[PDB]
Amino acid sequence: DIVMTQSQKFMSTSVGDRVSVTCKASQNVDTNVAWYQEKPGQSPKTLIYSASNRYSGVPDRFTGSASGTDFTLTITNVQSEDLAEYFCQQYNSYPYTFGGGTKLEIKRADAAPTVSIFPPSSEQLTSGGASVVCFLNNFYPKDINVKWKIDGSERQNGVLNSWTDQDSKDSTYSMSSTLTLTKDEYERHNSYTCEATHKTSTSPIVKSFNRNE
Amino acid sequence: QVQLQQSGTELKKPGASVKISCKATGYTFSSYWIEWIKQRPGHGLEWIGEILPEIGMTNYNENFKGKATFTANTSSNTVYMQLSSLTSEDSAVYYCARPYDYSWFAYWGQGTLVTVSAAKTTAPSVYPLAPVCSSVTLGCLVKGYFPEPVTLTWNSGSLSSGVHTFPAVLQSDLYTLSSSVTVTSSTWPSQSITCNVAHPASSTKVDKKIEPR
Ligand SMILES: *[C@@H]1O[C@H](CO)[C@@H](O[C@@H]2O[C@H](CO)[C@@H](O)[C@H](O)[C@H]2NC(C)=O)[C@H](O)[C@H]1NC(C)=O
Repeated sequence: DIVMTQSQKFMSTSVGDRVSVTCKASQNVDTNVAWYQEKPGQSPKTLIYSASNRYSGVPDRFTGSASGTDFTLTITNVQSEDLAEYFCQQYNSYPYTFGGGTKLEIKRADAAPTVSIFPPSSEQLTSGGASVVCFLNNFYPKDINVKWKIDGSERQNGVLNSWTDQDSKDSTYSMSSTLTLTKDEYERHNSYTCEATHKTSTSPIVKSFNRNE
Repeated sequence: QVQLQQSGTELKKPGASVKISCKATGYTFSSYWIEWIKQRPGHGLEWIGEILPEIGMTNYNENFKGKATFTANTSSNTVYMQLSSLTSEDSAVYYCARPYDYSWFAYWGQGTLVTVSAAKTTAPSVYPLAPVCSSVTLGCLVKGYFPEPVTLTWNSGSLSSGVHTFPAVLQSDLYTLSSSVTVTSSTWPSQSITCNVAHPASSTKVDKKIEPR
């Protein structure tokens, strides 16, 4: 089956600039290729078809092109409402196949994450469980990594990670990591520390606490 | 004008089957193929197959043969897709599409969320997260509800600034969601900050005041 490969899963752009989304077909699809846009929590929308032709109700900033097996979606004077994921599709032979998708984001200056560590609520401890919450806020670029150390001993077991989409107002990212465990093994140990490896720091940023205070 | 109207959100047992509907209105329903597309997070867009309502003739992605079955009702202008033997894989948003004429898709439906889990409706537990004992960051943990969504505000939604509500994640069958709020270390504890969580599915509406440790 025909494989549509979009190399770039993320693309860092800014308003009033041109951005070019790249797709290659693994065989000859001719010009039978279309481009769709999708924004979080919304149906896809048709942009381009037969590789260069704009569908109705689409801005003049979007244009398609093809050379051989190489298909380009081009956006000029890129705008905030253009931030979305872009998929290419081949209709040349069945089954129809889509590229992996490309997500546009707005580039900005980097920021180290603002990191906070929260011990289990007394409410939660009184119900029988333990969750340790580490927040890493307003950082950039989105890529970041989190480690949990119990008394220095790393724990990858039982960690729950969540990420915000890029922040529409300040254009940064933020994520949350919840180390979950049983109250027993929690009250067993003493130091609880979470370390954050991100682009903006030489030495991993590390927030910790010891149990009783 | 051409309009495709899909049926509503589904939640099913693993092993069960679901049947999605799409009502096509504004054109001659029978002349046009209807397409079915699967959108899984992390899995992009996948073409399921098509059906020509006139004679009910079907073309399935070899992937989905036996998983998907298309039927058309030409008196109701409706097309159905049945998914049998449901699993975790089949949890996704399903779109129906109509091509402009015969190939690339011009018109899309709004989608159908189908969630497949052994889970039953569960009201969340809400834990206030206060700092370890200039600027100050508090949180709210909502643990173990189902189904999505829950909605979380801060002080009845009247603190909108410095707020981060993170996408929920699945743990032990159920959803866990966190929120963080930031205020000037001057403004708290001084002023009451409360997190308000609602779960219409269980009829849970709970308020939890963040208090100093
Ligand atoms: C196609 O849709 C029509 C219209 O809804 C269905 O006709 C219905 O049939 C049911 C059961 O026979 C009746 O309760 C309704 O009164 C009918 N609705 C109408 C508007 O006539 C029909 O059953 C559907 N076709 C098939 C084979 O399912």
